[PDB]
Amino acid sequence: MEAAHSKSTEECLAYFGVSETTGLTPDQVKRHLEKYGHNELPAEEGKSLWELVIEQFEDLLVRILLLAACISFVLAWFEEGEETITAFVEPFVILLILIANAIVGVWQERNAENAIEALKEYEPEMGKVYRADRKSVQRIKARDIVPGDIVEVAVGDKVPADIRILSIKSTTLRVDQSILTGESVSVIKHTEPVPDPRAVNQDKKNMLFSGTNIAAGKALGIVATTGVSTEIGKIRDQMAATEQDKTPLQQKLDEFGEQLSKVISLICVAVWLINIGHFNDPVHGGSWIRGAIYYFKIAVALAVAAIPEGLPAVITTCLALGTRRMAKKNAIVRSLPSVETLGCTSVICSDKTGTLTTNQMSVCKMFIIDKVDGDFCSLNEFSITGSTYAPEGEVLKNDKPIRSGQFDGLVELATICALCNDSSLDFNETKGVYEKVGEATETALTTLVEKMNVFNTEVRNLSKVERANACNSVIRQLMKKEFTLEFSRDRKSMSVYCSPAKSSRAAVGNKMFVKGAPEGVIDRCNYVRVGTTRVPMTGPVKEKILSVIKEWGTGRDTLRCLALATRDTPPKREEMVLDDSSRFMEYETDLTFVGVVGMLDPPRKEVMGSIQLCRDAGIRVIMITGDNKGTAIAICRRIGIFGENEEVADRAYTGREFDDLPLAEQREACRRACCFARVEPSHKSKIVEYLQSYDEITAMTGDGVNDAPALKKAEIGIAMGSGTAVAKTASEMVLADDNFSTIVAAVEEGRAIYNNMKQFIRYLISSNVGEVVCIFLTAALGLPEALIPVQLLWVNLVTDGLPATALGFNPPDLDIMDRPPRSPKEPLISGWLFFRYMAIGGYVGAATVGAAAWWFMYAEDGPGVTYHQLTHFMQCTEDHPHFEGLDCEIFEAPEPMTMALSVLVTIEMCNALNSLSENQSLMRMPPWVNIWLLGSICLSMSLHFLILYVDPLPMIFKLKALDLTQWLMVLKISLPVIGLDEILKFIARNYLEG
Amino acid sequence: MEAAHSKSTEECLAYFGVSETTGLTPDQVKRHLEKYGHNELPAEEGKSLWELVIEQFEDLLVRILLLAACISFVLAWFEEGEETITAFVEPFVILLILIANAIVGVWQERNAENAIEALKEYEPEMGKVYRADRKSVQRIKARDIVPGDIVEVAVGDKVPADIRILSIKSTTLRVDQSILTGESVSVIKHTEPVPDPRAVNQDKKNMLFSGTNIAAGKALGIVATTGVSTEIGKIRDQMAATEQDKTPLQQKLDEFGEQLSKVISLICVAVWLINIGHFNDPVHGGSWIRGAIYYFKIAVALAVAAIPEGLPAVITTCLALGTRRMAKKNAIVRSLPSVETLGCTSVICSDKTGTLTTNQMSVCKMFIIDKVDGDFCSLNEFSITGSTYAPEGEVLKNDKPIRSGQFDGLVELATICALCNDSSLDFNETKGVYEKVGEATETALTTLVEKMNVFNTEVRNLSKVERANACNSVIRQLMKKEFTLEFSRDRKSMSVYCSPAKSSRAAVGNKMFVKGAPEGVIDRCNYVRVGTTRVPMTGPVKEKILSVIKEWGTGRDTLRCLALATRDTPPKREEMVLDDSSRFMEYETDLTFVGVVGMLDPPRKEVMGSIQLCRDAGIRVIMITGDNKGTAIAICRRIGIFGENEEVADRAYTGREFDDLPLAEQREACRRACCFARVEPSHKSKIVEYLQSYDEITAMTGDGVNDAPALKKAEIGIAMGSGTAVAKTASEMVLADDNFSTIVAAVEEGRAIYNNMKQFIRYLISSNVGEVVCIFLTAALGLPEALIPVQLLWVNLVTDGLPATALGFNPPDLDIMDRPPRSPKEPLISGWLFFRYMAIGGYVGAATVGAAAWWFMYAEDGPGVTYHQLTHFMQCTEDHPHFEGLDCEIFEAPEPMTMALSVLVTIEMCNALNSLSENQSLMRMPPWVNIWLLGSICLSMSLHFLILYVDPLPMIFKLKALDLTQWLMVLKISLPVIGLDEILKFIARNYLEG
Ligand SMILES: [Ca+2]
Ligand SMILES: [Ca+2]
Ligand SMILES: [Ca+2]
Ligand SMILES: [Ca+2]
Ligand code: NA
Ligand code: NA
Repeated sequence: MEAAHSKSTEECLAYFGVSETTGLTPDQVKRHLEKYGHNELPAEEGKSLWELVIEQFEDLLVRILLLAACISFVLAWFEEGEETITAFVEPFVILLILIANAIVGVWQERNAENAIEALKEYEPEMGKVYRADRKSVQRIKARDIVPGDIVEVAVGDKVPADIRILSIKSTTLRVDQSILTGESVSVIKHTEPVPDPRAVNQDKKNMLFSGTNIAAGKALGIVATTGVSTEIGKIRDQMAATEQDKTPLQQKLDEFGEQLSKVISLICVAVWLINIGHFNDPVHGGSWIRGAIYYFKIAVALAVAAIPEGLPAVITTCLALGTRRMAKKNAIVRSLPSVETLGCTSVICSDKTGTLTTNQMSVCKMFIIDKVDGDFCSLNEFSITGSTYAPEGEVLKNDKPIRSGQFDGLVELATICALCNDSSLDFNETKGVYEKVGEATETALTTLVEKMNVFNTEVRNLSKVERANACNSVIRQLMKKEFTLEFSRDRKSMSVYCSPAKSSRAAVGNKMFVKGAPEGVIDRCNYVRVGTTRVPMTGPVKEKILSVIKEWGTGRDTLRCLALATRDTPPKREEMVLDDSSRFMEYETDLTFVGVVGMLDPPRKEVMGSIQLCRDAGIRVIMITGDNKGTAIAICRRIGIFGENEEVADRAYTGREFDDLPLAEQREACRRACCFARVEPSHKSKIVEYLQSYDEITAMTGDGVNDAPALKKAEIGIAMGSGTAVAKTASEMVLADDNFSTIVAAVEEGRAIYNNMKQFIRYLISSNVGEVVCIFLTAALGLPEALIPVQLLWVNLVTDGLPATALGFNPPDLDIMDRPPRSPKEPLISGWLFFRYMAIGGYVGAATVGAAAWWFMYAEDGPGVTYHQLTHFMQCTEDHPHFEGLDCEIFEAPEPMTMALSVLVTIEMCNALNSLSENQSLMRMPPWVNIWLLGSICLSMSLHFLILYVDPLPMIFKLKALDLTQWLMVLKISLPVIGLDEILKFIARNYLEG
Repeated sequence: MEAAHSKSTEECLAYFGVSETTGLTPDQVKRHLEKYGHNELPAEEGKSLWELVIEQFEDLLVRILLLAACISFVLAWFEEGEETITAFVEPFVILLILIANAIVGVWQERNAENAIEALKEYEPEMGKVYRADRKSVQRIKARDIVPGDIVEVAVGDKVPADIRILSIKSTTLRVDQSILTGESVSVIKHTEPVPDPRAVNQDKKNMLFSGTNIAAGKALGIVATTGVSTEIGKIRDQMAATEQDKTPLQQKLDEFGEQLSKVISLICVAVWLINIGHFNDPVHGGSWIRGAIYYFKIAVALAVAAIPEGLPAVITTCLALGTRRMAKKNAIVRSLPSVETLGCTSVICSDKTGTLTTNQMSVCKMFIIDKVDGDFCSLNEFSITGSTYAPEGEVLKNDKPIRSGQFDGLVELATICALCNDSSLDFNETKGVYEKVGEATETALTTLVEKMNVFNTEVRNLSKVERANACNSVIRQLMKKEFTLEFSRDRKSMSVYCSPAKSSRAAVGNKMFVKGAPEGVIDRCNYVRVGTTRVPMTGPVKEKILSVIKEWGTGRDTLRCLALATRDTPPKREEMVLDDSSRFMEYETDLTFVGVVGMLDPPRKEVMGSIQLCRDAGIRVIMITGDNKGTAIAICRRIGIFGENEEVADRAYTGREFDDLPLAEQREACRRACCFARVEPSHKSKIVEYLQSYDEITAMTGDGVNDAPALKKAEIGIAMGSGTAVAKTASEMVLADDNFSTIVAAVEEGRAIYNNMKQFIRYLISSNVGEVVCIFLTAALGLPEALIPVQLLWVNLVTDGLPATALGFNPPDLDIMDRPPRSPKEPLISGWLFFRYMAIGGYVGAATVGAAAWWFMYAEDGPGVTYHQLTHFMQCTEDHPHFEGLDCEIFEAPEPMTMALSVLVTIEMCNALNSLSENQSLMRMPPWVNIWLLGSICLSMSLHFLILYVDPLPMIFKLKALDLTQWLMVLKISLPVIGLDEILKFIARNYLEG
């Protein structure tokens, strides 16, 4: 259904044979999902610069190599000597091991795409539509919204698909189409036919357009077009394929991959040029062409092993999987590139109400006069858990929960905080939260009595709809409120003339319960209560209570202390004036003290951790608050941003003081601020700009229309769930919680994937470094080349493949969020790490030929033992009076080859353990942190073992099984990759950081 | 232990710490078997001329082909188009299907060597040696006789290993060393030290030498040397490796294999030259080098399939396995080449006593006067089964067995043939046969009474040692022999004065039982017996009995008729002269008739079949007999060599009449003779020579010393078991039975393997013929080449491999021994068969592209249907207004390729059924004759099916699964290989033979 604008509210609906007040059937939803695809853009090709120069380069290596194996193969049939078996075997295995690589490489890749599919269950839904399944509007992915369904559209919403305006439901229907038509003034629409078919978006003021914003109103409609069929999609088609927007890492990796097109080809082509003096040896029949083919294999097969492969897909597995865990704890990050920015964001300019604080008012502590003797008193405090109007909370004592019932005062305390309350609690069947029924400061008195559950009403098996008011609606049936003296500036307090419920007696148990502010009330409290008795309010006692009330408003808490009181013997109502607020000061004097609570707007759950944890990781946090300069600061000292005692009157800000200062002060002050109180709605952008002009990376949260401007500008703009969709469009991350903490749970994750990437390669590079110098070293001095092409391929399958895959399945390093951030322009390899790269290589390659040389040279319980010169070994037949009871041929045997190639594989395995944590010890991050690695190891052990102790199998790779006595030398020479690397950690972690 | 001649009977034995009267231990027998190998020559290399030019030629084809697949493979990475999958797959499969050939080829070969091992259980043993296991001499293979054991050595024996003469056991010890030292006079040895170490065989007249003959005597000794350590072995070392003695077939096969180095390379190199106009087509990207590589694969991969492979080992499996069955029924043929001569031997100059006849005398029929009325009589005959002195025989009546007891006459008949008998039967515990105890003509009277078992003694559970004389030793206790009138020329008869055993009465039951020749006795028979009574011997009755006696000596039987008689009332012994032979004619007159038997020297078991069966197969048989001219002929008319009535007095021979005739008569007469009576011991050679000068192939049997000269000269000299080892050396086949029949059971087998060889290839050639023209035909006319290299390899694995293997596991054709012999110079392929070769090919190749062409052309229930021109198909894009609703690309689809290649495989399978019998119909030799073929078929069906209906698998070979409707067309086009070939049989079998 195209251009449904030419068509009115009847000819439209009937197109898909469907009535607005019903929608489309599930079978139909299928067909349109099948015939029009999804409501999204096409799949862009992720062909990297590494994929061209490295991945496929290998895919040439493996083939020309093989080609060569069939060159020499073919000439074998023309050899006059002995009909061989092992040479004949080679090309078979050549092919049969390279296929094993494909059993690995493609499998890693499939898990990659499986992981991306996994994410497709968390991708944020912002599209309310009417369907046939439910008799009510349903949530659904924007892409998944087929063209035909009655898309619902409200204040601030983002229109996912091209909707023909069917029925206008608000009084007006305007649409901010600044994204396309272009104007910061929205436009009035209507629901009628636009007869002329050829026109511009402007003149179609009877339809929503996919990607436009809702400035105001609410309507309904029908989807004309989706995906590429979209109007903006036809414009966005230009930006789709033709582009050049690689991220910084995506420029490193490949400048890091293309430099290896130099290294690899260079070194290995040189591994040919170095063996020029071995192109007419008798091992190759003294043939000047049959040799050069073989030393074509040595270089190339060493290359294959040298080339790190599987990276493109591994970072997919890593990145994606990390975005899964980000998504799981409500860090909703769409664009995967957003992690690379998410992980270096060193600043978090976030919001307060709903993000740093729960909004929901909550009573902290509250106390009763515990003992009164000698005009002196001890107080009885009771902290309440939780922070919400949901009664999900429990009273305390010294951080030890106890039943308020055990204290008679609290049983009066709640009676005042349940009766003396012109407000209530409610549960929401549609939403599922507890929302206040009145004013929050008074809602907190509903909250509290419920939590305490003084008289212990049975609520464990009582309904949500009864729980929100379980205790209160019991307290209410024990007493009566006869008339309320409303809260009065005069006395900074309220009161209620109560009385015993279900009564027969007239003036026998009426209790004028007061409530409100400290002094105002305490100045009218002449008696003190203890348990169920009374005693004259004393000097030092008064001063104890009021000093402790001074305490909470003094301390970092800053709990709004609210005194509560009782008049014992109330006066006659007939006598009492009922209609003049100023009479109440005579009607509220001479009270009996009961208690004084401390209540506040608490912080959001697990922020108090997510505030210190980030300061450690080199993150500069800022609140964008609405409270006044003073009171905003009190909230930022309540949490942790400011400390109890630490002068900061240079750092707090309000709009007055912000537009005053000269441009530079507005910049200079901004690189050192924490709190933006009463901040005008345009300030947010100017801040960002300034913060950015300090190379600092922003993390703005948002919600109401006028946040997009900042969010779009910042690097990771965030949005609120209850915040509109205009903002979830302009953002990079959507806090599906609203919380500051969930942003942290995101930066901390997005960082983790960065540390796993820097290891997955650290293993490959360092390990494969040694492998090539493992031919240089021996070829330099004269030592034998204790390898053959297949053995060089063997090292590639064993080491580069599966343990590599397990390095991308790693937990978080201990020091995930203590270390400073990466400034995005800092390269992929650092000097000390670059040494650490070649250092680790230096050794794992030196151990390899070592183990081979140890056999010929200083052998234990073995044949030969020639500790003297092994360099000019090719002159052994020239001068034979040097050896002592051993043939010159001995060095062509598979015994040393076994050892070294066994040490080559053995040592790179524990090199992954090293690579488990970039900086934390094997004691600190043991091998069992990663079970997926400890599996990868044993596997290859089975495999590598398997090709030693299966008759024909070793014969294939030219090896020999080893006695117990010999597999011990493997440990003494392989373990040192632990001690070696572990020493590296000690230098970086202590001297280079910390 | 070398040169044990320098050492006497003490210093010798002690060498191996062993005492002559004990020998060597089983553990020692191990060690010497291990340290000195076997007592035989080395293993000669069977490297054929086909192995050089065909087997290994293929082993080059498969490699340069593969090489090519990695040439084009490598350039794929440099192709600008689309990243393919199926081309990338190819080289993998290339290697992976050629390996499948090796799963076949080598497996056929292993069964080959397993079969040869199987024969090593039947190889004839001629070496009696003293060992520790048994306290007596043991039989053992000559090769298996280690050096050390006390080798026993008798009259005529062949000394297997170098024996030091320890203890001379005969009165003299001579040794015929004509084979080495050289002299037809043997040499006296002794048992003492030959002090001078350097000397010639002659001067060591104290030792046996391996390969020399025993002229006379018997001794014992100790083995100095074995195998190459032998003296003749050191001389035979010259004849071992360096030689040139290929058999006629072995010259055909390879002149037949090297001609295919022309055919194969030629045709297939031409299959490249014909596609020169396809080296710049868009299918190959218009590239002038990328194409030529592919049409290198078409030719070569067609070659591979063309080359018949597995033949060298199959003929091993066939030949060997046939030699197994030859060995099983006692045709002991050593040299495997001896079959190739065994199968064309069209003459069988064999022996009589022990070979054509059982030697053992045997009574045929025998009769009683059944009725006597009116001077006339009817006779009651009783044929006896078997032919041996072993009582393994049963009486008959009209070829219906009945108990002689039911006839009273026979109960007297045996009484005369048990009592009147100066001879007996015996069993041999050491040998296990029944050997006579007296003269055979009289032994037959022991034999007979036992067989009859008249009075029915319980013998079913009586010992062998009691059975040989079970009845007789019962008859003997019913009567008494008082004195024997010995057999007398006078009366041509013997008699015994009997009497009732355990008697008290004197002249009351004495019975003078006579025995002997017809007339002599019957002329003294005045009474006749019937049942238990008497009646005067009559004229016509007498003449009935004597005419019937005239009958058996007249008929081809020629049974020595021997009349038996009884004197009822004997005269007084006191009166009777006891000491004058001439008195017995008065003492034997007036007898009572009882019966007259017919007895003879019967033929050997299953000769009467093996005489007619061979005359059919074009075999000219001759007896070398000792009987006189007349009586020798009677034996050769008794069997079948001569017919009842057929004048042959021109064809029978005796030595008198043989050395008389002039050389040419001795030649001219010899190409037409059957019986050589009283033949001087040198005649045998002169015969051979003459028979050979008629291009005829001899099959001389032998036994006594002076047979080797003939046997060595003849083509398949044979030997007797009981015949000495001098003869088992000079022979080519050893009759482990002695029988003429077992020679037949050998020629008939040795022939069978010849017919199986001529089919195993008939399948390959004919089938693979069509395959190559299957590219010529279509390339000639312009049709598409409905194949690709892998498909050409597929045909080679499916068809050439396993069904081929099953063609060598075939039963005997109905017409195994009716058809004439192959004269050894007649080639491997005959004109009509050569047509039949290309005829069958002509069609099985024409069916293949047919089925492909039927798809494009005249299709049923299929897409396309272009019955018009398909030749200039490459001009379809040039001129596109010709097609009707189909793309020009349609012809590159896998649909026709599937069909044809499916017909290519389908039709060659039933081509093996054809090949089951060279000339006998599917009705005559149904497919279920060979279960090993009917297995081979289903297998490949599973395989071929499997690569159509397994998603990726067909995609690999570029094929498509077929609907039921389509696998029906396969039958209608494949079955005709039956009807086609079956018509060939009808022409050859009837018009060209029969
Ligand atoms: Ca690699
Ligand atoms: Ca590696
Ligand atoms: Ca073949
Ligand atoms: Ca074939
Ligand atoms: Na942004
Ligand atoms: Na011979």
